[PDB]
Amino acid sequence: EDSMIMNQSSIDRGLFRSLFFRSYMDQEKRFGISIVEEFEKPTRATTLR
Amino acid sequence: EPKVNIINAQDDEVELMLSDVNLSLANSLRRTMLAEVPTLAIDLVEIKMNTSVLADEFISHRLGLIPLVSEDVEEMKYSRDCTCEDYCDECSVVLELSARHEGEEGTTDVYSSSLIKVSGPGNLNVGEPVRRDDYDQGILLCKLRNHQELNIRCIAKKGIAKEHAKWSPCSAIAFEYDPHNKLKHTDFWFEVDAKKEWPDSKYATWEEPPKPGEVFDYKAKPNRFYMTVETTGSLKANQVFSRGIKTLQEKLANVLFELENSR
Amino acid sequence: LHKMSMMAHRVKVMPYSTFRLNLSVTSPYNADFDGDEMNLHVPQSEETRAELSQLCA
Amino acid sequence: GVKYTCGACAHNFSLNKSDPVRCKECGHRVIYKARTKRMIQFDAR
Amino acid sequence: MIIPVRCFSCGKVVGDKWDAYLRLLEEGKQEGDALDELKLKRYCCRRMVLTHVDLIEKFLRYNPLEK
Amino acid sequence: MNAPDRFELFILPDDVPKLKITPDSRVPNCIIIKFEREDHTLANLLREELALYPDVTFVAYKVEHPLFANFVMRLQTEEGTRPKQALERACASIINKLKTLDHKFNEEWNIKN
Amino acid sequence: ELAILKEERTTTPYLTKYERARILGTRALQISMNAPVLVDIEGETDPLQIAMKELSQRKIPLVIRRYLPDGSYEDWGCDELIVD
RNA sequence: GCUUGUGCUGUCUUCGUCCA
Ligand SMILES: [Mg+2]
Ligand SMILES: [Zn+2]
Ligand SMILES: [Zn+2]
Ligand SMILES: [Zn+2]
Repeated sequence: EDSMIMNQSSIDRGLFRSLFFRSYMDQEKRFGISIVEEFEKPTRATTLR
Repeated sequence: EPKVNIINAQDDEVELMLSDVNLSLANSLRRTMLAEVPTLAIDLVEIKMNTSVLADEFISHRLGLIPLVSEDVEEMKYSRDCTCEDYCDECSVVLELSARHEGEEGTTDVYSSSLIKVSGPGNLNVGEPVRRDDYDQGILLCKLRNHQELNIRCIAKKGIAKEHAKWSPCSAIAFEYDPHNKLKHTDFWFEVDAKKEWPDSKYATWEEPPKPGEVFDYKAKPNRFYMTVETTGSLKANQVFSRGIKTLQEKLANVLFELENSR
Repeated sequence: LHKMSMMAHRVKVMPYSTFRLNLSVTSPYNADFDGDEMNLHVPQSEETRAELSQLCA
Repeated sequence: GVKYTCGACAHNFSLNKSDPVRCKECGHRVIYKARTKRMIQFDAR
Repeated sequence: MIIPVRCFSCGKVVGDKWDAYLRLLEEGKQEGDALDELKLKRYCCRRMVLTHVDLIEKFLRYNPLEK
Repeated sequence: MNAPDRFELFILPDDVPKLKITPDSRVPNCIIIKFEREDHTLANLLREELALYPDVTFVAYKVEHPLFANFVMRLQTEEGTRPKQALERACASIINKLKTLDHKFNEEWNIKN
Repeated sequence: ELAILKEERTTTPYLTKYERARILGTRALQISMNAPVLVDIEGETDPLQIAMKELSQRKIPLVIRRYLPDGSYEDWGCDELIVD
């Protein structure tokens, strides 16, 4: 049914091995004259949710 | 009763003939040499700096596949069987590679001869990467241009090809019996004539071709087996053959011990 | 397309990330192994389990 | 406190969360974080 | 990208023969004759060296990101 | 993600025995042996050694699934002999054969070197 | 009114497959909710298997009310319906 | 004396996967 058998030793030696890259994006939005998002490490005391 | 005859002999390949043995015994010996003879290979890679164009796991995979000298690996212990804390000298070998390109032009090649053995078992011949000659450079690992450096620390451990193919001592084992097809174990596909459409075996001159007036012998069994064992350099061919025999004997003795202990 | 596209099977827990079928049931599902995907539904009650095991098996 | 690297002249510097994101010497607008100091290990398989 | 260390099919070490192969091709030998000289008999091993594309030479032409 | 550890093919768990023997009551003098963390390499060797014994009337093995490293053997012997004794004799005989094979190989290698 | 006297019951005297499935499910649920069992269980633990054992011995204490299209109904005991 | 935090958008568009 269109299946195939592959050699596990060939896989171990590097057959069809591949690299995968994924990128994420983020930026600081401007909401008002002084309301700006900030890149920082949040803390359970000062930060909510 | 079993007999061995050697046709060609070399450090990295032996071509022999097995006679008066069962087909199952020869096949089990082939399988044991392919998958169950222990060797030494790099298993853990600590990367202290890598500014090359190759990914870290790429270089780690390439390092795993480098054949190391495994002559005394029988005296070493398995890492999971060693009571030591972390890695010690009785279950691991430590190698270190440090490469850099000096100058603002050209390219530097990183070879497996640049791997330096730092620690290992005392007086055991294990750990050094295999080299064909004294002037051989070895396996190409990476390439570096200006301001690119590679600094790694590798740990070589003992294992078998069942866990990963990097621990296999052999590359390919040719195996063949009955070149003239007297046992009729294969039925030859043909268009006009099977005899002249199929190339002759390389051992066809080692056996007498069947007579035209001969009738099929139903009492015969495969008796003579031709096999060539090619090694990667981590072990010599005779060492591989002897250790395969020893591994099979140990497996059988373990079965016998379990049987006797079952009572 | 028809009621043999939904049938009740018995679970066998196995490694790797695919569903595994006997090859004789690929005809009622009209399925092959060149990239197809199939869905699985778990009953949540004794009555519903009995219905699956006695009617849709 | 945190090291960076310029995207053009590969110069290393530091930022204090108050300077503009720029290279000091060539004024490129693109900078990259430096690699961590934690131990990095691979299984060579 | 860079020459594989082992043959995919059988695992023979082919990663130490790339520079010798390029040298032999420089001297004017045919590709089949060069592969014969390097003792690559099985066509599984001959495929590894005959069909390899060296992409690392293109990757090395970009300036290093750290100095 | 769902791939099992490769060392599970040959490393025996603490709670899993290497060998489990149960009788097969359908026919007389038959046992079923379950081998753990083994494959065709030992199975075929033992089967074709046992098949040549005059007092062994039935011997077979099967690997139920290739994703699990185990096989099950069925062994039936004559009235006088017990199947476990036949299995022990087969193991000892193969060990002796491998011993003389190794001796002759070492002799021939020393001769030719 | 809507009930039909036991002497003039005209529906089939066999347990259909839908009735068998529903009765097994309901009995298994009741057994799993600590209802008394009417058969001797040797080593069985699964409620569905116990329900099947009860069905085979005609010991299920349930009644099937079969509805006719006009609204009337017939009451059949699980012990008087033939089960294959 | 010091104690571990408890969740997620909408609407279109395009490109794809397995059948048909
Ligand atoms: Mg399909
Ligand atoms: Zn140790
Ligand atoms: Zn700059
Ligand atoms: Zn090859």
